[PDB]
Amino acid sequence: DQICIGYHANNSTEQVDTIMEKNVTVTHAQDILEKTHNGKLCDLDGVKPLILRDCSVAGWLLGNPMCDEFINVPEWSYIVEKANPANDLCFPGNFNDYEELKHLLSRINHFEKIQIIPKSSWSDHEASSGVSSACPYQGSPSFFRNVVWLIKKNNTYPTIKRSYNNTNQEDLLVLWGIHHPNDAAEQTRLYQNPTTYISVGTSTLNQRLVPKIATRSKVNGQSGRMEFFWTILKPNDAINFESNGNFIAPEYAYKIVKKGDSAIMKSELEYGNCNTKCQTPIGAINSSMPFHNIHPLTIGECPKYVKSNRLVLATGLRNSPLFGAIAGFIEGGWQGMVDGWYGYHHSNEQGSGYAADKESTQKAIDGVTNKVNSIIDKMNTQFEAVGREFNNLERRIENLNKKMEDGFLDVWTYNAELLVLMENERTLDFHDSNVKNLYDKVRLQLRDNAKELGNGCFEFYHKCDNECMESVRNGTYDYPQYSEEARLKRE
Amino acid sequence: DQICIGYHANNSTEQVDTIMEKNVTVTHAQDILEKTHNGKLCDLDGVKPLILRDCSVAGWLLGNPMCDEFINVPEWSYIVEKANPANDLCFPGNFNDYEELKHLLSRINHFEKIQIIPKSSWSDHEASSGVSSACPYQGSPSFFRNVVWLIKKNNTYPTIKRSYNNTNQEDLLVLWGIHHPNDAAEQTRLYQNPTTYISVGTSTLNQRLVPKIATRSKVNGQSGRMEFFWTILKPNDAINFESNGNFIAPEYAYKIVKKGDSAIMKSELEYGNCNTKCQTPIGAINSSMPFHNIHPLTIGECPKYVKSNRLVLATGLRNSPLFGAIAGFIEGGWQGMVDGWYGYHHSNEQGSGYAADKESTQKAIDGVTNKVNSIIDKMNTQFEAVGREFNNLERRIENLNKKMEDGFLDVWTYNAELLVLMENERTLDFHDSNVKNLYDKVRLQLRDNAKELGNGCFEFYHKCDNECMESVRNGTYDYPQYSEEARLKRE
Amino acid sequence: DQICIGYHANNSTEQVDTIMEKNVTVTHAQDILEKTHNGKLCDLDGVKPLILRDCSVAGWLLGNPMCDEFINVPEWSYIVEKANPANDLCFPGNFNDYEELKHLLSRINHFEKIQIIPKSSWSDHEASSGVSSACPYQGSPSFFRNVVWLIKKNNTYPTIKRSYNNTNQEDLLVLWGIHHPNDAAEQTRLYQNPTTYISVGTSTLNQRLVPKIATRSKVNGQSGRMEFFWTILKPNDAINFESNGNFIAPEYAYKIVKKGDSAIMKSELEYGNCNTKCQTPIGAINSSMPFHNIHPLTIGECPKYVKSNRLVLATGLRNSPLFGAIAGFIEGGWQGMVDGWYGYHHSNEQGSGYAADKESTQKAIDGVTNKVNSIIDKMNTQFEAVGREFNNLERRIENLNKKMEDGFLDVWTYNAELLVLMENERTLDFHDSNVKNLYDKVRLQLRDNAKELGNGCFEFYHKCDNECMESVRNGTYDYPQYSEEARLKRE
Ligand SMILES: *[C@@H]1O[C@H](CO)[C@@H](O[C@@H]2O[C@H](CO)[C@@H](O)[C@H](O)[C@H]2NC(C)=O)[C@H](O)[C@H]1NC(C)=O
Ligand SMILES: *[C@@H]1O[C@H](CO)[C@@H](O[C@@H]2O[C@H](CO)[C@@H](O)[C@H](O)[C@H]2NC(C)=O)[C@H](O)[C@H]1NC(C)=O
Ligand SMILES: *[C@@H]1O[C@H](CO)[C@@H](O[C@@H]2O[C@H](CO)[C@@H](O)[C@H](O)[C@H]2NC(C)=O)[C@H](O)[C@H]1NC(C)=O
Ligand SMILES: *[C@@H]1O[C@H](CO)[C@@H](O[C@@H]2O[C@H](CO)[C@@H](O)[C@H](O)[C@H]2NC(C)=O)[C@H](O)[C@H]1NC(C)=O
Ligand SMILES: *[C@@H]1O[C@H](CO)[C@@H](O[C@@H]2O[C@H](CO)[C@@H](O)[C@H](O)[C@H]2NC(C)=O)[C@H](O)[C@H]1NC(C)=O
Ligand SMILES: *[C@@H]1O[C@H](CO)[C@@H](O[C@@H]2O[C@H](CO)[C@@H](O)[C@H](O)[C@H]2NC(C)=O)[C@H](O)[C@H]1NC(C)=O
Ligand SMILES: *[C@@H]1O[C@H](CO)[C@@H](O)[C@H](O)[C@H]1NC(C)=O
Ligand SMILES: *[C@@H]1O[C@H](CO)[C@@H](O)[C@H](O)[C@H]1NC(C)=O
Ligand SMILES: *[C@@H]1O[C@H](CO)[C@@H](O)[C@H](O)[C@H]1NC(C)=O
Ligand SMILES: *[C@@H]1O[C@H](CO)[C@@H](O)[C@H](O)[C@H]1NC(C)=O
Ligand SMILES: *[C@@H]1O[C@H](CO)[C@@H](O)[C@H](O)[C@H]1NC(C)=O
Ligand SMILES: *[C@@H]1O[C@H](CO)[C@@H](O)[C@H](O)[C@H]1NC(C)=O
Ligand SMILES: *[C@@H]1O[C@H](CO)[C@@H](O)[C@H](O)[C@H]1NC(C)=O
Ligand SMILES: *[C@@H]1O[C@H](CO)[C@@H](O)[C@H](O)[C@H]1NC(C)=O
Ligand SMILES: *[C@@H]1O[C@H](CO)[C@@H](O)[C@H](O)[C@H]1NC(C)=O
Ligand SMILES: [Mg+2]
Ligand SMILES: [Mg+2]
Ligand SMILES: [Mg+2]
Ligand SMILES: [Mg+2]
Ligand SMILES: [Mg+2]
Ligand SMILES: [Mg+2]
Ligand SMILES: [Mg+2]
Ligand SMILES: [Mg+2]
Ligand SMILES: [Mg+2]
Ligand SMILES: [Mg+2]
Ligand SMILES: [Mg+2]
Ligand SMILES: [Mg+2]
Repeated sequence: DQICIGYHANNSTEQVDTIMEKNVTVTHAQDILEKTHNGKLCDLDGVKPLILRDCSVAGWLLGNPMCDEFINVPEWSYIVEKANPANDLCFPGNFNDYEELKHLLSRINHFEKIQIIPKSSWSDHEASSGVSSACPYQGSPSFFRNVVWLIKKNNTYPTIKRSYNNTNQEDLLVLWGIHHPNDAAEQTRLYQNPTTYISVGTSTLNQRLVPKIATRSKVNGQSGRMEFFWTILKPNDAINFESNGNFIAPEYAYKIVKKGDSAIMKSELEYGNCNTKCQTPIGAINSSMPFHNIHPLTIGECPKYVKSNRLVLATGLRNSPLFGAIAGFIEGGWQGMVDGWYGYHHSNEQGSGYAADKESTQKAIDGVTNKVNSIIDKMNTQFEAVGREFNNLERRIENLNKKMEDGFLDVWTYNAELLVLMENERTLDFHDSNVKNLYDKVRLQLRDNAKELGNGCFEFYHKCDNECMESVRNGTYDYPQYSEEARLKRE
Repeated sequence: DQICIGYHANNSTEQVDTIMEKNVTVTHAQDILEKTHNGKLCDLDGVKPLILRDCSVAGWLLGNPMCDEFINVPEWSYIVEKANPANDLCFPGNFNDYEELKHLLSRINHFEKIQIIPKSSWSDHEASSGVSSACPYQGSPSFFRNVVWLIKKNNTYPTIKRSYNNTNQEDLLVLWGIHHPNDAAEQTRLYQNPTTYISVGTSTLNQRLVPKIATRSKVNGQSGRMEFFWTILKPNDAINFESNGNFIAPEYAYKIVKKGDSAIMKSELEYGNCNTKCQTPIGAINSSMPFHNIHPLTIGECPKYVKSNRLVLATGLRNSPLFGAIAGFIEGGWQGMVDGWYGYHHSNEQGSGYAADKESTQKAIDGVTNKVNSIIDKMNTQFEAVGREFNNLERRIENLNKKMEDGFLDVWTYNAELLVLMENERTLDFHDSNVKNLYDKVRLQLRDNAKELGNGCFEFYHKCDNECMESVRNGTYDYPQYSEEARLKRE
Repeated sequence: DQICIGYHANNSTEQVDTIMEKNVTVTHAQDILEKTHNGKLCDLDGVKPLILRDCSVAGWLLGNPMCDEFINVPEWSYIVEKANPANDLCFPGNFNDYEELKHLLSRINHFEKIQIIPKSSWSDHEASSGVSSACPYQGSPSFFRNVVWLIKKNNTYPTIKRSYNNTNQEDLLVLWGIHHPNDAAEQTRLYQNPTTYISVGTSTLNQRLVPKIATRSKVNGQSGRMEFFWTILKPNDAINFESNGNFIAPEYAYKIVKKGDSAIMKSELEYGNCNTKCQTPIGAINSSMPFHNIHPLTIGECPKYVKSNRLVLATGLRNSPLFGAIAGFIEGGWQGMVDGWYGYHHSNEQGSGYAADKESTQKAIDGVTNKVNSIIDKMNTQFEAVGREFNNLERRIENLNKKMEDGFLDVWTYNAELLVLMENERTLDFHDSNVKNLYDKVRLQLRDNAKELGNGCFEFYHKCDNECMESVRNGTYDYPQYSEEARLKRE
């Protein structure tokens, strides 16, 4: 008759890592790292993204004629611009403070376009003749639809004095522009005044623009240039224009009607016809994992991003092919014990089999489950990367922003990886200790009533029925009832 | 007669956390996290803060007339500005490079105001008539006291040529300004020259300002604007002004007399009449704790800021209501053992009581104390947040600065929390191991002379007096003297 | 006859630290921290650094006459500028966007200087008379060699219209400048036109400069100023100048011929005549260590920089002068056991000596080696600091960049230090556990055949020859063959 202490083994191949050993096979693991994505741009929680397919943000906001998909645009979840989209400023020039505007856009989900200075209301000043072949609409020359290019009416340009005063209670995005022509010939040909200005004044704005007349290498067919400016107008303020030439004038403005906090993603992808709660520039994520490795930029309810390739937690114990039990004086595990992690095996005149010591198994699974939840949550708060854009003379800042974004990504990846390494090692030792404590509980019930074999087994000197066995498993073993019989069986 | 191994228990309710178990009760803990603050603005190490109550920094430095608390200002420890203080630039306009000046101010504890270009010395140029109702002093119109608004004297404005050359050996903060009027009417009404300039030139400064004359939505009663500029003048340099109108001229300048490295705090609080060595925008800290959770911005000798809500270290052991002793084969602790952490209990014909195994207790308290000091100090060097201000077109930078400040705050909070979790678990196992080692020391002195009971106790076969007991506690137990008697008592 | 379990000890003094104990002596350690440097500026992987000894980058690029070491400059590995180098802009002025250009330079290893607008080709416009004593060449007045100071030819300055169109397929760095004179006298004395401009236009550039004529405190003998500008010209674009005075004109430009990604180091050092694979501003590094503490800025294949003063890993075990063996029931180590870490000592009628239990020793050294490699590599990816420069009105950004660089340096130093502390403690406990497991393997072979002494030793009841000893070391010990003899020897 003999009773044995041992542990669970199965046909698992799941491997884990520790500081001291790589590729150790465990009966049970738990992967915590999402590695796949649908590779599609999807609606975010129903709400469809504004995919400015070939248009740029500038070509959307000024109303490039090739951008007639976006003249009136529904509330979007996130915006998707290409890398080098074709339909940018079609008439050459620059957009002032472009990046700080894109930044404003990251925190806006709805514009309502409204007419503020109607095209007609220019009675002097021909306002239907500012038109260029650089900006063709269906074959014939055109211009940025939300702005009007004023030129001389009957060889005269009376100094303009106009004013708009914000209502709606919303904030209003207004845009305007100045023309830098190619030479004094065109200066007088178009506005006739040899030297002109534009004065824009709100409560917080005081500018005086003046056209830089110069010959320039022509791009897109044009040697002139168009400088554009923007501003946010408070719910009850006046914008107050004045100018005697070269004035590009606002016709339409944007109401900022809902500030719902989104992003501008750079992706070459097209819309994908899906919903998801988590989007990345290269695909969407459907996952309960606490971590992913898909892409640093996300939007939605998302896993924490880390740079690992595998992130697997041990939960079970070292699976047979620090303390003294597992793969120790107990050489291997019991394929035959399925109902628990640690337990007993008995042999006697009647029976032979396995009984898992539950409630020791159960204490183990509570500790492991707590461990895992504590890992999933202790990193609840990791660095979330955001997209920030910089122009060609902000290279220092852009580099600093890069080094910063990346330093945090590296730090959190180290943290996650090393936490999982250290806790895999502690978890395997925890199983080792639970098995050793069970063996040291069985030994000390039997003392001289059985021979301690050395391999986790106790050979009984007296004979031990299934009820005597179960008394040992119970922890209620009457040593004196077998004192006598065992004593005798000693020689 | 029986001797028992066991450990200390008390009536503590202090709880701690580990990775695997939450809310475990220990005989002794040590909280390391400050959670309270006096909620007052106090003198920092005696030195009283400059609380610009309703004034803004700009309204202090240019000398708004409503800011006549700060015309001559004593050395301050730290400065306290409100959020939207009423007494800013009372005559509308803007302050050039405002934030970079506030940044300079963060590293300055004393200004000495000195007159450099006295009001009188304008002999042409009426210098007592630049005055506005926008800036009222006690009912009647006034102006920024440290600067003088020059207007035409007898329908003439001779081009100004003035020069100041720094002495004192200190650095000097000089301020000036230009007026942008509302129309050409007021341009000639005040300076009479239809078109004017200001040229400011030091060794490192070469500027040409020109008034932007334009009609603007009037705020504070004024449709004109006042642009202000500043500069630091080296101890032996010349500032060298020239202008034919619209010149706001420096009368008083600041000597930077002591650069003692402080901050500008944003708080709505009023002075509190206290001293302290650590100040936050929402209250002061009196604490020996290594960490606090009061506020990220501090000044002084301060605890490290973390975002935790509780941060408690285990020092004692699991308190009764991995190795095999505590809450193991030894079911509970001894309320009756007060003089140590681990020890013995004996029963015999004479006595019954507890004796703490000191020097095992003492090795434990040295290890725990070292552990704690190493925790307190290994985080000696955490990220210290500073206040940085940005205007409405630096939103990208401000956001980057936010994400950065916060990423470090999150990383150090994770570090502290997880360090305390891991070391609480190791500390409890350390107590478990000390108890098991004591039991394995007592067993191996007695071998067959006593029956190993299973519950931390040894039932003696031979009889054992208080001196035999103390020989076992000592570690000097003569097995052969009782060989015989015990052998016999075996059956 | 007696067999004993024990462990290795030597005459090592190497100390390590753990969370609970400082200055513990181990048989074997491994320092992982480089602490020395040759204190020299060396060729980086053969490629010699451009050491602009007394010249500044500006004085190199515009061609200060005192900078005639750098008129034609070989491909460099890294650049070395002093702190306040004497030969900067010798004629006073400023260099526009200086820092963003230095930033461009950090990613460039070769310029090829080429003439684009030859000095002769000015036929009107005296182009050999722009010369100043501020910029002396060998006693007599001179000027920036790569740029030409055009002045009036025969009391006339016909408006300049020039154009260069990039070829070579490379990117081209072009430089130019404007003169701000001291008064209208010198304005007409030099260019004769009372009011002048410069218009620079590429595809992406549209500027109109205008000389600010003002009297200024003269430095270096000059009261005038020279503002310089730069730009990168795309491989097929036109730069297109026009101006009627005050024009400093490009003669030579730079081809960006190889973009090999380097740095600009600030050091007062001179070239040192050496090669190395790792350079710091204060010296070079020759080291296999994974970490160094020399300086944060490095270039090459370099160790990770941390701020520690010592970073030593335990590999061996606690060296004699948690589990129950080392410095426990086994009081000390065996100077006499050299061939392994753990082993046996035997005494009998024939022999007396030591036998290391190899393959237990070997399992230990595999685990320790893996531990160390995992430490060396898990921090493969640490923050690499880069040098970034800022001017006197970028103090906020510079401070943010400082706090950021430093926060990462502090975080990685904490990580390394605490990892080494925790793993030193685990490594010593790992040795403790290996010794205890060996003792618990020997005990359980012998059970009653030997008396368990208490000090790691087993006193045999039966007699045990070198072959019986080796059967115990083997793990193949026949208990029944000595059952009888030992039984008898019990009394
Ligand atoms: C234009 O902005 C002005 C302020 O410049 C607004 O003036 C207010 O108008 C309402 C009546 O419509 C009055 O109750 C307030 O007394 C006015 N405030 C001030 C300071 O005068 C005006 O409402 C705005 N008008 C439009 C069409 O936007
Ligand atoms: C502990 O284990 C034993 C049996 O494995 C249970 O003890 C009783 O044993 C006596 C004689 O040994 C029998 O007459 C009883 O019928 C057994 N009772 C039962 C309910 O099995 C004992 O109950 C176990 N303890 C617990 C809590 O289950
Ligand atoms: C004004 O700045 C000038 C330099 O522009 C200073 O000139 C020095 O004056 C002292 C005598 O007072 C002489 O010893 C030095 O030779 C002068 N240096 C130079 C370069 O000329 C002058 O001290 C300053 N004066 C004031 C009142 O501040
Ligand atoms: C170790 O413990 C014992 C007593 O608990 C001390 O040993 C001596 O015991 C003998 C007989 O057992 C007595 O005659 C002595 O008087 C005891 N001496 C003393 C000073 O108590 C022994 O001294 C203890 N060792 C130490 C260092 O205190
Ligand atoms: C100057 O830049 C122009 C474009 O402004 C280049 O023009 C091209 O020249 C080649 C022939 O030399 C032609 O094959 C292309 O058709 C031209 N492109 C265009 C848009 O016209 C020109 O090569 C450049 N010339 C120099 C000397 O750099
Ligand atoms: C295990 O250790 C023993 C000896 O230390 C080796 O066993 C044999 O012992 C018998 C009698 O005890 C001798 O007749 C043999 O000559 C021994 N054989 C050898 C090769 O030494 C035994 O071989 C050892 N096991 C291994 C794998 O080396
Ligand atoms: C196991 O071995 C090495 C790491 O030690 C690795 O190349 C390998 O991929 C790991 N196992 C499998 C099945 O990939
Ligand atoms: C203005 O237009 C009318 C016809 O509409 C014409 O009579 C007149 O001559 C024009 N004025 C000028 C300066 O050309
Ligand atoms: C994606 O997860 C969501 C649960 O939010 C659910 O719509 C769906 O079952 C998952 N898709 C697949 C293929 O499992
Ligand atoms: C103990 O239980 C939970 C955490 O498990 C928490 O809500 C509770 O506050 C903790 N105990 C006390 C006394 O607050
Ligand atoms: C200047 O003032 C005097 C009186 O002080 C007067 O005689 C003279 O006419 C004034 N000059 C002008 C242009 O008004
Ligand atoms: C605050 O701590 C300081 C010691 O620096 C001391 O003035 C004072 O005793 C403490 N205040 C209270 C209420 O304990
Ligand atoms: C050992 O003691 C302290 C740290 O506990 C330190 O001053 C000392 O330098 C360490 N040892 C040596 C040999 O330096
Ligand atoms: C131009 O130079 C020639 C001599 O080279 C001279 O005849 C002529 O007078 C000069 N023109 C002027 C305006 O000085
Ligand atoms: C420096 O290390 C390199 C190996 O890359 C080698 O040239 C040399 O042996 C080392 N120098 C010294 C003094 O050891
Ligand atoms: Mg088993
Ligand atoms: Mg198994
Ligand atoms: Mg696009
Ligand atoms: Mg066994
Ligand atoms: Mg107890
Ligand atoms: Mg207790
Ligand atoms: Mg205030
Ligand atoms: Mg017991
Ligand atoms: Mg030893
Ligand atoms: Mg040793
Ligand atoms: Mg130098
Ligand atoms: Mg022993």
